Amino acid sequence: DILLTQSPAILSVSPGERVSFSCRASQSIGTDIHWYQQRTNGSPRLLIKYASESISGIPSRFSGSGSGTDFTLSINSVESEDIANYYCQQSNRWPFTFGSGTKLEI
Amino acid sequence: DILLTQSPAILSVSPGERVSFSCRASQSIGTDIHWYQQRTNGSPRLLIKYASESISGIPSRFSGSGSGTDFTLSINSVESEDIANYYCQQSNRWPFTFGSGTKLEI
Amino acid sequence: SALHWRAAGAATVLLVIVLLAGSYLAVLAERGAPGAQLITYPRALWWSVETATTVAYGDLYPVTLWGRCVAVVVMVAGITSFGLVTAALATWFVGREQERRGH
Amino acid sequence: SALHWRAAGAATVLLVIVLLAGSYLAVLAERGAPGAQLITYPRALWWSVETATTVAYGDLYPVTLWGRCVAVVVMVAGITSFGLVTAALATWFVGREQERRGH
Amino acid sequence: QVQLQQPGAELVKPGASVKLSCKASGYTFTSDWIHWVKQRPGHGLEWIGEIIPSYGRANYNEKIQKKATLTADKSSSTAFMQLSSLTSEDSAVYYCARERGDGYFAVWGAGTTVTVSSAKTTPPSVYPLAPGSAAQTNSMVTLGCLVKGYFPEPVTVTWNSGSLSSGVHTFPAVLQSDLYTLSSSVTVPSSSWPSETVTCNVAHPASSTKVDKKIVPRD
Ligand SMILES: CCCCCCCCCO
Ligand SMILES: CCCCCCCCCO
Ligand code: NA
Repeated sequence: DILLTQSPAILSVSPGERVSFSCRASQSIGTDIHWYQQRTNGSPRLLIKYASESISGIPSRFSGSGSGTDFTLSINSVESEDIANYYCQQSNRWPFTFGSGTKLEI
Repeated sequence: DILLTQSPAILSVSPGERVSFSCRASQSIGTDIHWYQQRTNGSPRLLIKYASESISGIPSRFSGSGSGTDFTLSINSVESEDIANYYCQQSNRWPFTFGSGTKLEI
Repeated sequence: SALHWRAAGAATVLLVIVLLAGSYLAVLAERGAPGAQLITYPRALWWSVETATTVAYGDLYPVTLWGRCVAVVVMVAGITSFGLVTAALATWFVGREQERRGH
Repeated sequence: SALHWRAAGAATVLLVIVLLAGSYLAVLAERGAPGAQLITYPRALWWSVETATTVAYGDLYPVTLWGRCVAVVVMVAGITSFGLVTAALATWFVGREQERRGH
Repeated sequence: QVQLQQPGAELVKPGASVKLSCKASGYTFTSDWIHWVKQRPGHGLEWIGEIIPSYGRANYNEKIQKKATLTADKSSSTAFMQLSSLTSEDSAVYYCARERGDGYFAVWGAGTTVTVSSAKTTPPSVYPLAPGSAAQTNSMVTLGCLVKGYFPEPVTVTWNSGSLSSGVHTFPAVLQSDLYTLSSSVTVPSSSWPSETVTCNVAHPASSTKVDKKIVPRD
């Protein structure tokens, strides 16, 4: 079963800066990684599919990159609404698994 | 995305000695590694293609070896004109990536 | 509308149907097997084409019993469809050569 | 210059053209997909030959939708060309056996 | 002949945009790809993107903030990179390189130095550096030229229109009050100067200027 390591567990950044969340897979999984945002008391919201593909309605400040075992979610110019937990999730092998999440702090 | 680690970042050698630059790939990439020399204020110049293949016009003191994850650029008998930064670059998977470079000091 | 061309057309139609059903059913058989990769429909469709043509690159394959049974149906459907196309071509060439010899 | 030999020659020519275009187009479809290996033309030509013969060693394969569509065209072109050669051989053997029986 | 031709420099105000060009010569193939590489001062090579001119499709480094847009004009064999809404983080040398579709960069352009700043373009003043009357000489004499008060980088300093290359150093510029200054040093056999002339040639591409200064003794 594929382990997704998200570290560091907390990222602190100043407003307007670029931030990058890391997701590392215990084995090579192509680009089968998806990224979700969950704000306090909210449901998770898909942000990026297949490592880099945009989702309609998601701000263009969000992008993704990587392939194989190493993946990155990036926000250009963080603002307050981006405060949330961020989760990666793989669909390359059964069962689907989730990373343990990274909190964004400003 | 393939990470190319070049370490050490600086190599110091005495004139006329043999020197070897190391390039290590984060995954196996056959012989799809190419080596470039960049002197101060100069453009990069291809030295070696596909890990070991000579380039016309490059001195025969330059050679390359390795395959898989471990690659070596070698200079037999370093001289002053060899002072430069040396970069490896992979073409095995998209996107092409570069190592962080090794400086030669005499 | 000779018989061999009709059977070629039917074979193509059935093969397309087999690719679609094989894709859907391979995903259904493989989910629940830890480590299985043949578990989303777009790449399952690619795998079914790989399997039917025998151009099996090895990027995807079933690990379960029912996924492998599905695979065997896809293999046999593809191999026999392409053999039937060859047989239709042979018949067409044979008829045309008989006319060319004036038999 | 019988029909089956002509169609074999045409098939060979078209297959070579398909290998060349498939190589070029696979590189065009696959660059921009992180992790893709089918991204330089010499090995793309080798991969197209692998794909057309069905001798798919698994050293190279497309990961994108359009690369896989290109692959399918190469597969079908190769498999049908080789089937057409078989059909031409069958026609030649059939004609020669009819003459040998004096029909 | 030079295979890839790029302008030496471009000055861009913060927030503005600039279109870099790369005119190609030599053998041209439908399998040709033109790549763009960013190098920040004292840093490594960073791949920006690629374009296949015969088809017009471009791909971009996904790991970095997308600031480039690649196009190509097949009629003039020229590839363009539009860099948009720049900050100082975009100041760098931008190289173009040609790859024959086989994975390596066979040839590179000379690079365009892009400076992102609100300061004003200023051509250099070029002054001679000849020894005073009490300096003594040996088998060699050292001369120089002082290139002062220019913006932005770079300047190219040659000696005797490039024919004099042995014995030349050009020092890195220092930046003060939004103006750069450097000097270049040249050493020749003392017997040969001033009988054989010695001139420095200072090109400042951002100002499109090229000035000469003969080094004559203080006599
Ligand atoms: C030959 C078609 C068999 C259909 C497979 C259904 C999957 C059953 C999983 O328990
Ligand atoms: C069947 C031939 C399709 C050609 C593929 C072109 C690549 C388009 C990439 O967006
Ligand atoms: Na086969």
